[PDB]
Amino acid sequence: ERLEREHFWKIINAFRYYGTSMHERVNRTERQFRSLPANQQKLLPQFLLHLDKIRKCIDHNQEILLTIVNDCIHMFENKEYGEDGNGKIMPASTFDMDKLKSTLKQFVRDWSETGKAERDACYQPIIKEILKNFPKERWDPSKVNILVPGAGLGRLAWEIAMLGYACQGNEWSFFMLFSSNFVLNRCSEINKYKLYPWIHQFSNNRRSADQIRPIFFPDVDPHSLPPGSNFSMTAGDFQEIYSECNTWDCIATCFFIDTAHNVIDYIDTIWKILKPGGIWINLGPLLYHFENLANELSIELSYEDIKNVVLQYGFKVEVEKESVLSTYTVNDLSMMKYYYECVLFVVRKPQ
Amino acid sequence: RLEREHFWKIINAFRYYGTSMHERVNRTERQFRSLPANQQKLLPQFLLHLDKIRKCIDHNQEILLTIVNDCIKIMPASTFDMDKLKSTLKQFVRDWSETGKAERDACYQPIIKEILKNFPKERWDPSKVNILVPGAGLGRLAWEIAMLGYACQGNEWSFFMLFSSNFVLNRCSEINKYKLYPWIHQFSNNRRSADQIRPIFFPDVDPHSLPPGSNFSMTAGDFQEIYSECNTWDCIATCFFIDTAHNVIDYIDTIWKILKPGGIWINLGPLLYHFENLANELSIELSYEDIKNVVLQYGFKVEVEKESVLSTYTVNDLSMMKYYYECVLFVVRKPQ
Ligand SMILES: C[S@@+](CC[C@H](N)C(=O)[O-])C[C@H]1O[C@@H](n2cnc3c(N)ncnc32)[C@H](O)[C@@H]1O
Ligand SMILES: C[S@@+](CC[C@H](N)C(=O)[O-])C[C@H]1O[C@@H](n2cnc3c(N)ncnc32)[C@H](O)[C@@H]1O
Ligand SMILES: [Ca+2]
Ligand SMILES: [Ca+2]
Repeated sequence: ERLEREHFWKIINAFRYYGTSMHERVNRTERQFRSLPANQQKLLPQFLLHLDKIRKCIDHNQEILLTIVNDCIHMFENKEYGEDGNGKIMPASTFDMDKLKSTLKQFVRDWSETGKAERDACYQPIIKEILKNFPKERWDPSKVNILVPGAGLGRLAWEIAMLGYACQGNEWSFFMLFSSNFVLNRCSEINKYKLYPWIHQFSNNRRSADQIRPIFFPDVDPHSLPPGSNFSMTAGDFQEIYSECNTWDCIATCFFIDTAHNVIDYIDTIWKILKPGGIWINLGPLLYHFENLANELSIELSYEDIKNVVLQYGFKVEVEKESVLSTYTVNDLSMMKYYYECVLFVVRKPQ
Repeated sequence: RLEREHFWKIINAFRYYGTSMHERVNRTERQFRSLPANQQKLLPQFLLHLDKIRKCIDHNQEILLTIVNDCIKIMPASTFDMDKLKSTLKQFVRDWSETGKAERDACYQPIIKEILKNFPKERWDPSKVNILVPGAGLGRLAWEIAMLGYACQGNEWSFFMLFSSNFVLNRCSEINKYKLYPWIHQFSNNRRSADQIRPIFFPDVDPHSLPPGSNFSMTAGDFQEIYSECNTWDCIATCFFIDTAHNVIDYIDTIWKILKPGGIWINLGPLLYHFENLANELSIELSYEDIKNVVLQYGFKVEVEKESVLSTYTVNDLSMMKYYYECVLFVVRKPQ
């Protein structure tokens, strides 16, 4: 696990490098603008001032990321990771800078009022299926064990625990784990924090102000879980952490199964660790994460093939809805938006 | 000259399509065969389906070869050029297939309606109205404009597009004679395995059905270099085009220059700046608000402005993931 230590400080270092990276991007824009003919520059007399506002938004974002860094460096479970790693002050990769940008957007989806419409489209259908299958009239929710793999910043798992179910989120990415630890443990005052999740988008802006607008978080107090709640989060590969068979009443995957190198392996795990009679609720598209990465296994299945594999495992299909429309960390003011026609299904492991 | 080097570079890319795509399928096949036998047995049609993909690749390569030959050793083309090739196949859906009609109706019909409103027969002899369509892609919009009787010229920079528009516009008459498989490179977000290999047919109309006395033409080259004669055009119609500029202010300058006094510029599209993420390329990314302020300072008069014109671009209607654009539509007039 010396390589996990190496990976830990690599991610810490990426968090610390955000401002350097983004300030370079803005300096390229200023350089290019300053090389235009003077008369064209005079057509845009607020352009340089707007770059200054972007730079302030960058500094603010960097301040949020250093707060997360400060939080996770001083966590007891992270003492096994060491002093400061190498004596390396190293630049971070662009691949990690892209993950940082996505992580900032994830705050919108999971912990901002701005993301409520997205959560209503993705999380509420899952929560409703849970209420349908484990209704309060017949089930003590505190004895129903629900696992949420790839929980991201944890809002879905948290919402399930708010209803009283014994809910565990699981997440492999340090970007998400550092950030959700910060939100779930430290952000105990509604909308106290702010970030600028769209400053990286220079294209498709209707108004220049849209790029620098803030989002506030958290929209709920994460510590309003009532007494008797049972909420937890685990760190690691879903496929390695969960080895006990016949354990879970429910597994809820939301925009997750297409993260697999091999989705058949996910299906195999979910079958093994569900209790007889347990259910797997899935909602999401099929954007295979490793498809366009060299030296990475990626088995890309159509939804039709996924359902055929699920049926051959012995699962029984109880709910299937195609074309469940949603966005994912959408920028509502952008002139370009991605939409997903997700499939929702509920399948049961036979008793 | 180095333009003939660039020419043969694109010819070679057309000829490398099958090689590049068969290698992609090889990686999927190798990875599937790497799986444990018990997992491969769950999917007894998987390898046969790759074989259908390979047939569709071969059929696409035949089409590309008739395009290249009806335009007149194989070296590895760049990943950058194969992506442009894949996009060109998709462009056939948008411009010359019935599949693309809903897209054309959302993007092309608003432009044509503004042309009809601004050059009505009660005022204009249409055959003397000169309309320019920069970045005409495969030519459908410019062709529709010429079908109304106006003197319309399309202009296109990309050899991928020019080779293909030449094939469609000059060697196609029989409706739906040809088919392509524009979706075979999409392995993600498929509802049904059959959706990846489904065909589209083109052309949905006969391009040689232009009326008598028509005036339709296409030029090859950089819009900003080819059009130097001032005060020439009655109308310039830009559709998903102005975000292709290194510096959109230069496009605005050219449009101002070559419009006649009283002529109009019709624009519809988003602002996805082509060079934003390309290393060592100039890219001035303006908000729409800033583009409007440049247009106002040039002296254009704003006659029409609609934001949030909703459209897709070479959408795969069966895909589980789709891109939507909230386009701006405007019509501005160079004062008389
Ligand atoms: C597209 S995000 C979805 C996040 C969240 N479920 C939501 O809908 O907002 C998928 C998440 O799964 C995580 N992930 C991918 N593979 C994983 C694995 N093998 N084990 C645990 N988490 C994984 C990624 O880090 C990412 O946070
Ligand atoms: C996004 S496509 C739009 C095609 C077509 N107008 C449509 O709406 O379907 C933009 C087109 O402009 C072309 N283009 C980019 N820069 C150009 C230039 N400077 N001169 C001429 N064409 C250009 C590209 O090759 C491409 O075909
Ligand atoms: Ca300054
Ligand atoms: Ca509190």
